[PDB]
Amino acid sequence: YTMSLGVENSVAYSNNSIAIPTNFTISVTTEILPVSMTKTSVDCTMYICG
Amino acid sequence: LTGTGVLTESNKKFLPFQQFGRDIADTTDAVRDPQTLEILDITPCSFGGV
Ligand SMILES: *[C@@H]1O[C@H](CO)[C@@H](O)[C@H](O)[C@H]1NC(C)=O
Ligand SMILES: *[C@@H]1O[C@H](CO)[C@@H](O)[C@H](O)[C@H]1NC(C)=O
Repeated sequence: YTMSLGVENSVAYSNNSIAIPTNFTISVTTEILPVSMTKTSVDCTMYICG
Repeated sequence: LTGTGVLTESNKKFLPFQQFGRDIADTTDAVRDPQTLEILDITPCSFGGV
């Protein structure tokens, strides 16, 4: 199928209307980042020639 | 099958026709001794950067 990008939404805009939140939710997002590889060294004479 | 390593005893159970063991990346990890049919583990002789 041809994929949908999301729900289409006419924001209820007019020159004299504002929307204000009457309440909130605390959220705890988890973000995961790589920092370091496994350190390697190769004796290239031992690899090439055994 | 030539090599160089610390031969040891092992608990590996080769099938009666099998002669050599290999690890995941082709490297030999064991051999059956051809006279007394025990399975020797092979581990390389110790090496490292100085
Ligand atoms: C705010 O939202 C929470 C979670 O839905 C609810 O428990 C709480 O009663 C709400 N408070 C108000 C003032 O609406
Ligand atoms: C080789 O000879 C020894 C003599 O003690 C015997 O124990 C062993 O089972 C023999 N192996 C084969 C493969 O015939």
